[PDB]
Amino acid sequence: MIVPVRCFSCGKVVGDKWESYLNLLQEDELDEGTALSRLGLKRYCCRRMILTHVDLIEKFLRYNPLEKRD
Amino acid sequence: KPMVNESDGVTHALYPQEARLRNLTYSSGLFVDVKKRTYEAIDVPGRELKYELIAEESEDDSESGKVFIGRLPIMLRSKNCYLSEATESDLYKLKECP
Amino acid sequence: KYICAECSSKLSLSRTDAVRCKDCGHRILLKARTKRLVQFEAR
Repeated sequence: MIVPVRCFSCGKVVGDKWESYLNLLQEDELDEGTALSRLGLKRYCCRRMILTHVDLIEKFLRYNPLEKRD
Repeated sequence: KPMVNESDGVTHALYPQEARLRNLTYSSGLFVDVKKRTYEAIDVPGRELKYELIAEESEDDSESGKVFIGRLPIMLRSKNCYLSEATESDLYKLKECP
Repeated sequence: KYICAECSSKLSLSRTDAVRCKDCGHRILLKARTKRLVQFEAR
């Protein structure tokens, strides 16, 4: 499920930063805290938004709405 | 392996998606060999009956010897089921949840 | 109109035709969404 566009608490916008955040994690091999602070996420609620996100859109995408089995 | 015969008499392997959507029953068929023997004796009063082999029907040399006996349900992912050896792409193209 | 379930082939079926796909021969057929978008008000 694609990243929330806005922060549920302070109204800020975090939706656009997900793509750039993923870059710092393996291209620059940085840790999670410094990467989170590199993008201006300073309140811990924005860090909560980005840090604990389960990206489920890459699993539905390998799939079709037609013929799942059980 | 599990399979289904439609009302038209056509036979096709049954997969869990079709069983789920079409309200079928995931099951397979059981085949058992059967042999028959007939013995005949002369009933002489006061004497023990001595039967002798005369006729023995055994079709082990032909595919007609397998008597169909019934249908048995199959539990998912067991040895017989098609899902046993499916890889991730196999599960996706058949549309399983990994 | 309808659509196949494996190859999603575009098919049209009458009220008497068999419910099958012409190319793959499957027995599972899906509808097609209303081509003309219709506006609504949620009440």
